[PDB]
Amino acid sequence: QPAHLCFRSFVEALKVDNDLVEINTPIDPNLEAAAITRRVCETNDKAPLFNNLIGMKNGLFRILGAPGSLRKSSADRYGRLARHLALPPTASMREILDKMLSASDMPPIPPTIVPTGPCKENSLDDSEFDLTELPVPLIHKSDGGKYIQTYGMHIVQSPDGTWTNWSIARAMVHDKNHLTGLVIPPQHIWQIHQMWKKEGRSDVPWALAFGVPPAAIMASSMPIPDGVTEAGYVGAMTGSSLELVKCDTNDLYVPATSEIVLEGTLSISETGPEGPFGQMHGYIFPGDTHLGAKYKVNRITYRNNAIMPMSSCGRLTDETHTMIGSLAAAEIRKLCQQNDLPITDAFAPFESQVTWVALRVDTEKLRAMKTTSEGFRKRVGDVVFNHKAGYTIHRLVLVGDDIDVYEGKDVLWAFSTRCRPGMDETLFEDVRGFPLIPYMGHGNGPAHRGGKVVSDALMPTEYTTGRNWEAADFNQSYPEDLKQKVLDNWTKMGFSHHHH
Amino acid sequence: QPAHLCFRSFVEALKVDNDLVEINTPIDPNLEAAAITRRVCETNDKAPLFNNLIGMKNGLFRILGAPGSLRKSSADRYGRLARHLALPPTASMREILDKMLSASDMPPIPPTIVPTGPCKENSLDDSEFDLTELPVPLIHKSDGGKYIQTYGMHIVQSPDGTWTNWSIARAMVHDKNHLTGLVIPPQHIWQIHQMWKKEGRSDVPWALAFGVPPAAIMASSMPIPDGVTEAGYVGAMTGSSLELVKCDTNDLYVPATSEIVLEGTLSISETGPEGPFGQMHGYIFPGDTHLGAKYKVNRITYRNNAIMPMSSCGRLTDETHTMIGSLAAAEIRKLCQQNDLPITDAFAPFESQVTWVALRVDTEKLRAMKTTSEGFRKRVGDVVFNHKAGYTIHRLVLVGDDIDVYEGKDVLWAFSTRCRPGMDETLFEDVRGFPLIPYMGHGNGPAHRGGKVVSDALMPTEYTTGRNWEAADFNQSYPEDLKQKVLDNWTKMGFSHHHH
Ligand SMILES: Cc1cc2c3c(c1C)C(C)(C)C[C@@H]([C@@H](F)Cc1ccccc1)N3c1c(nc(O)[nH]c1=O)N2C[C@H](O)[C@H](O)[C@H](O)COP(=O)(O)O
Ligand SMILES: Cc1cc2c3c(c1C)C(C)(C)C[C@@H]([C@@H](F)Cc1ccccc1)N3c1c(nc(O)[nH]c1=O)N2C[C@H](O)[C@H](O)[C@H](O)COP(=O)(O)O
Ligand SMILES: [K+]
Ligand SMILES: [K+]
Ligand SMILES: [K+]
Ligand SMILES: [K+]
Ligand SMILES: [Mn+2]
Ligand SMILES: [Mn+2]
Repeated sequence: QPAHLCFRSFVEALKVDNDLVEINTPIDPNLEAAAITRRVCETNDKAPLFNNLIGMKNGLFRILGAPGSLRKSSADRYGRLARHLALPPTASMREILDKMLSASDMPPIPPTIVPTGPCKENSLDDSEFDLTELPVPLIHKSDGGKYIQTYGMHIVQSPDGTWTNWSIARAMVHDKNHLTGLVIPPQHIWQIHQMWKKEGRSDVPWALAFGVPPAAIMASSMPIPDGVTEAGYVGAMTGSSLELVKCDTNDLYVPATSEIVLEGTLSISETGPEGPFGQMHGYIFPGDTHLGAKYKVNRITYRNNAIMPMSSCGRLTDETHTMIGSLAAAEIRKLCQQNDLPITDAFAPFESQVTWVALRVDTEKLRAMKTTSEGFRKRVGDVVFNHKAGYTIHRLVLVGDDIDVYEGKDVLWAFSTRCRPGMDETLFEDVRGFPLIPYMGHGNGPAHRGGKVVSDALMPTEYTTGRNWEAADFNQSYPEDLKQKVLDNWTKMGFSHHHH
Repeated sequence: QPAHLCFRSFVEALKVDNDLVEINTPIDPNLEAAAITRRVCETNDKAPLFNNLIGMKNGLFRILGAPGSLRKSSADRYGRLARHLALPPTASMREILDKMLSASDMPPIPPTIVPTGPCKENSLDDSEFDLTELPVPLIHKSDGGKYIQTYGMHIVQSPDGTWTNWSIARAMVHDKNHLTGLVIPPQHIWQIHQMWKKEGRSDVPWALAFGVPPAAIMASSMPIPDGVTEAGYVGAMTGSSLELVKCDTNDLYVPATSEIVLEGTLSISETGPEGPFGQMHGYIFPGDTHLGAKYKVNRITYRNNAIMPMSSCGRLTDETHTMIGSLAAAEIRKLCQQNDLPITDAFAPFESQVTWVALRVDTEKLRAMKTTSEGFRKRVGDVVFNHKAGYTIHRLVLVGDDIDVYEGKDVLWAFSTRCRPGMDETLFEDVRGFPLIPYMGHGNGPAHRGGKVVSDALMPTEYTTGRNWEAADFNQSYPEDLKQKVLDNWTKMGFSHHHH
């Protein structure tokens, strides 16, 4: 099976890439696995594969940390992500995001049902497993539970059967046969839950699949449109129909090569304590537990020698930055274009803790609109902040064509020098806010509303006659022939490789 | 002479430090010297000493570029600056700024007059020099003149004789015997100029000394208080009285070891074209010339084998960041403390193009004030933005004790996650603005007023009961004994020096 279609093959690919460290001595799931992974993420090291996890029994489970985190070199910085998608390991962010967007104007390729797969190699019924006895990690010392679910895919379907959603949402062990987790608006798992709660007749049939096809977990982390079944979008993106097997205890379908599958229900009535969790902005508020959604597990199926992927998330850089931010930015780029806005590129700078998105403007097109900053900021912010794709993002930074939005240094330069505080900004208080940001849910104002801004880092002539400056930098302040002479004599004179 | 007291000795020190590249083949002052220096500054390379400058005659002149720029290693990042001050080359920013502030509660040590010095080795009267014939650099391709003055010290004295100011302000060659330059409020050269213009009787006696004692050029770049003679402040800082010689054509006094001295007058009546200049925010606006102040040169004196220091300024990182921003931040720290504000540290993040200052708050003291964000932001911003030390700074970011304001990554983290846009900010429109920032002088609003903000990145409990989070990072989310085990087994397991 190809790496992008089979998690087990993806793990091989990381090895082959010299991007894996296999740890075969005993490692404790209580903090140690996550501490090693945290260190990896903070230093862009190789992904850790914990083959000897204290508490692993009967095949459950090994852990792969940092599956979507960064590599140290510039040349293959995003290689782990490229390996989710069959792209060369040197792919740029633009190329990765374009791949993730490509299925948006293709016909879906619906999945293919097969009779069995590796995820059926082992099973545990409802008298044989106990989720408190598995080697579930404690990821951060102050977490409110052991977070089994940081990189699996929840599968729920609308009551009418017409939409099956795949998404990542956190969940922790509640007791031997239940989880609690986040299920919050406007997320699709919440939207589908609401449909079942209005029908009122039953709990939501559910599955949670860990170690799914890498291309599937990327779509699971992306805000593709309402009503769009991720499996068909991934099929179109990859050019292949995904192979799914039916659950044993319900009629949902899971990837055939899933490492571990939980089958059960998401309650339409019950809740239980959930959180706190150290997360994507870099914080944990010890003791802030809240009621979350409650899942009942009826069955586990799993591969021989199953591997659980884990995100040890928090401060830079991990999956909560590389995937959540970048994939939201991709969708925002498309949304803006579909609303006739002259946006060429979008990215969530890591330096902003993926709370900003920088939008690169085609300023030739802007000039033809014959508009002003106030009007344009309002239009952009109305489009983005009124849409689910904009949910996580609290500051949009508009930049002209000279800025590479994938380079945070350049975004910061433009923001700091081209956007006058106050005058060049529009605040949005009557939009949905993202409560997870500390200044929202632990801040001075409403946790769920407002706190958003469009910051215009377009200069005045960019709306009228064109850019009227040159940068005071080596690139722009010296002629080509001089630059090349400098470069060619650099080591000669006495001063100081692309791969490294 | 010690390095901090004599520029010629400072140049030796850089060599000795393996922090100099001597270029002994011909280099063109038309762009080439500045392009090499620009490249140095963008890559934190060794400082260039151009010993064979095309157009050098009769000893005028060699060029040293990048005198106050950064070194590549973390361990001696600020070593060039430390070498201006007799500090170890590993000194921290806190230590450098503390040294620069130390004279603020010491008695001045006034300078000592000596009969001669190296700056008198050669002279050119007013029939022997022509400033258009010297190898003055063109620093950026679009500059409006050849900027002779990027790292010398202007010397002007109040009409009553009681205040002699030393400061850096740019100036370019106008004709054979005149310069034009910036002389703008609230700068001390402007304040003294105004005193002479109100008296109305004569032009301002002036000298411009290049290659002055390094400790003197640091004070020249710092906003020490109105009325304070820099020479006595430097004397106190260094513990020694500076040796000065009298000018030949006026009664001002210049450092004895100055490399090059211009003597003449700053007009109280005349102006001439000045600029544009590629500068500290990273821009040049080709063609934006304005009238500037006009200087007449009557005499040149200089050392044998004189060296002119040059700042090839623009995008990160050069003297306009390391010195202007850091030294302003130092003064702001002191100002805040003298106004009873609980500020421990201040720094202008390079990532903000030195347009922000981050202020670290002693939150124990804040808690005892029993105040609120709105009130505290207003108080801080009134103090800073109403003072000359705050002139260049358009955003103040308040952070708690966990943030190291000298680390831009941490400032950006705090700003992005702890300050709710709008609600947690106070805009200041009725304060002096810094017109050099593009969004000011080339922006949508008044060039000289407003555009300032205090952004409060203190969390709510920091005002009341104390920090209520822990970071989701390796440092804070794992116990000490576990962290140390991870570190001690890191290379063992398979993962990857302080000087490198
Ligand atoms: C890659 C990734 C994604 C998420 C999450 C995680 C990772 C590693 C973690 C490690 C489990 C952390 C959390 C976390 F990142 C939480 C969060 C909540 C809302 C929006 C964005 C982020 N998690 C997650 C969460 N979303 C929650 O609702 N709920 C969640 O708990 N997302 C983001 C989510 O997968 C995307 O927003 C996706 O678009 C959802 O799919 P949908 O468009 O089909 O609803
Ligand atoms: C280190 C340094 C400092 C400056 C300047 C430069 C350097 C390398 C350059 C390369 C010549 C560029 C320019 C430039 F940075 C301009 C500027 C203008 C106002 C405030 C801050 C910065 N320059 C300069 C300028 N000031 C102008 O007015 N006028 C100036 O032209 N400063 C900053 C200045 O030295 C400090 O603001 C200092 O506090 C002034 O001394 P004072 O407090 O005694 O008035
Ligand atoms: K999704
Ligand atoms: K703007
Ligand atoms: K000064
Ligand atoms: K705040
Ligand atoms: Mn969806
Ligand atoms: Mn002064």
